Amino acid sequence: YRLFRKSNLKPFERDISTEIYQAGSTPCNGVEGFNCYFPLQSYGFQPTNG
Amino acid sequence: QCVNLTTRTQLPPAYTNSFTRGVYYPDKVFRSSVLHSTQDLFLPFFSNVTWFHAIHVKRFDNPVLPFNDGVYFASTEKSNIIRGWIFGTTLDSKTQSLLIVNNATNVVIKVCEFQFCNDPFLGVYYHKNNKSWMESEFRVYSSANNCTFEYVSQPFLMDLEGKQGNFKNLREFVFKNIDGYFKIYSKHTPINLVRDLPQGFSALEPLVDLPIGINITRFQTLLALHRSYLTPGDSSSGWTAGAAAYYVGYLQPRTFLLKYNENGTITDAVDCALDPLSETKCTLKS
Amino acid sequence: LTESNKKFLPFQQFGRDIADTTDAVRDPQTLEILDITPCSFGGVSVITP
Ligand SMILES: C=CC1=C(C)/C(=C/c2[nH]c(/C=C3N=C(/C=C4\NC(=O)C(C)=C4C=C)C(C)=C\3CCC(=O)O)c(CCC(=O)O)c2C)NC1=O
Ligand SMILES: *[C@@H]1O[C@H](CO)[C@@H](O[C@@H]2O[C@H](CO)[C@@H](O)[C@H](O)[C@H]2NC(C)=O)[C@H](O)[C@H]1NC(C)=O
Ligand SMILES: *[C@@H]1O[C@H](CO)[C@@H](O)[C@H](O)[C@H]1NC(C)=O
Ligand SMILES: *[C@@H]1O[C@H](CO)[C@@H](O)[C@H](O)[C@H]1NC(C)=O
Ligand SMILES: *[C@@H]1O[C@H](CO)[C@@H](O)[C@H](O)[C@H]1NC(C)=O
Repeated sequence: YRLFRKSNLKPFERDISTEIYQAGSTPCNGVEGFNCYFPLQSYGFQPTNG
Repeated sequence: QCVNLTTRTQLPPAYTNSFTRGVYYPDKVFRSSVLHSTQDLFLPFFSNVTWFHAIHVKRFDNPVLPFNDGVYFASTEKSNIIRGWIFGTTLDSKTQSLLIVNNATNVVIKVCEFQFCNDPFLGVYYHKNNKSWMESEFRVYSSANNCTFEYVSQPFLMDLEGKQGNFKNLREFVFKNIDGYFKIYSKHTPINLVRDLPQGFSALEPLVDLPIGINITRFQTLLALHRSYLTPGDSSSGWTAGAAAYYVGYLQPRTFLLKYNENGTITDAVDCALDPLSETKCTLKS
Repeated sequence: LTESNKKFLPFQQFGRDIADTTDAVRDPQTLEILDITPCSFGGVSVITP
């Protein structure tokens, strides 16, 4: 799932992109670092989970 | 395999007046002998539309244009030079981009993360040995991955051969993206008109409802090239272009009064709020 | 349900009047157009001493 996006989606809009999300004021030149997160995160589904 | 185009003579953008154009059937309900008031994204009447002209006399123009809340597209043809459209936001493999191409043997619609060239084009080759043409250069994209939607029509063929004289076919389209549905309306009509948009009224029928989910802000057209022995040089200069033309307008949220005749064909329309007289006509539903 | 002369386009399934009620339908089994005319009609007056 996507955790960071510059803006909300439109209805039935798909945004498969994987560019680095600039949380901070500084460009990140598509690298991972402070205030430069990856937008894609995943779930850890476990059979023992709530 | 792409190649930039170099022998270009630049001009200011031409403009013409859209004379009662941009009307499509707002829905799929049959009505007849009725004046129906509907509000939708229509091309304003008598509006100004940008005119690009592919000609060699070499002047051809396939810029990237904004997709402002839907686009009215029209073209005048004699040799099927305009064969497709590219829609997206960055057109550089970072996002998904809709590609519609008619490559003479298959209408292909794809939504994919295309890496597009700086100047997408197709190309047809003169054969001096026999009086027959064929399509031999396919260059719109360099790569394609994370491809999502794809459609290919039936196989076919069409006369891509060079004609001369006056243009014969007016092909009007409406392109809108509503809640993830890329809706294409179109109308084909025969003409005998050489320079500007014909004056008249013709309603655009739905054609589709492509579920793409693409955030579309810009688009580009796709023009084919004539390459011949009469055109010397490399791939970047060794070409000519057939004569044709296209017009680009933009849709706005407007109320129209639409006239359905006894056969259910829309024969006229009033753009409400065009001017005080149109407002009066709208008020009286006549 | 009666026969009709309304030439529906391939994408049209129903016709409507200005009041938005259904006028005609395309039969899904046989691609013919049928008009829908409400049965009840006319007025009744009662004369009584
Ligand atoms: C590009 C996407 C594209 C669309 C949306 C499209 C729609 C379209 N074009 C058609 C006819 C046709 N369409 C074309 C060619 C074109 N007409 C155009 O609007 C354009 C841009 C071309 C390409 C140059 C021709 C030559 C015919 C047949 C005309 C004839 O009867 O001779 C038809 C009728 C098919 C039938 O007979 O059942 C459809 C649905 N064709 C396409 O290629
Ligand atoms: C659809 O794409 C457009 C263009 O990429 C997005 O608008 C841009 O949003 C960024 C946000 O930082 C701005 O900096 C740009 O100036 C905007 N450009 C334009 C032309 O508006 C738009 O937000 C996208 N829509 C969605 C839902 O993602
Ligand atoms: C828009 O159309 C009008 C026609 O009345 C024209 O004068 C004007 O120049 C057009 N817009 C531009 C930017 O040229
Ligand atoms: C409606 O269709 C019929 C075909 O039976 C045709 O004769 C008539 O002229 C059409 N009406 C209009 C206004 O075109
Ligand atoms: C069954 O479907 C076909 C369409 O393929 C139609 O022609 C036929 O009339 C249908 N059956 C009946 C009983 O109408």
